[PDB]
Amino acid sequence: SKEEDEKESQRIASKNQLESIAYSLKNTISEAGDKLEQADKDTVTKKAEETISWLDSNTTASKEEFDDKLKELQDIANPIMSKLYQAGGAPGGAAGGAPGG
Repeated sequence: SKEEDEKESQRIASKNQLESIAYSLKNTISEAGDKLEQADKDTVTKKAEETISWLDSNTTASKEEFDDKLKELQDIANPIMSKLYQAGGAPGGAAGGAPGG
């Protein structure tokens, strides 16, 4: 039937893009050396690698599940990306706006 083909091709796209994003998270940390702390940096990249391992282990999951992984990856990465950006990643003017303290 067409149904399986449709779903499979989407699962492929989902795997591919999710995989790419995991590498993108680590790629971002590659310039984040002094900009991020070792703990949050390890947290995102470790999770990214877990994400890569998850894809290989759960290739048998549907694209909804790959989306789910993408979402939870993005959720945890979001604040850490944000702290990266508001330092020297997001355009502020001089530098990233410090929260004060």
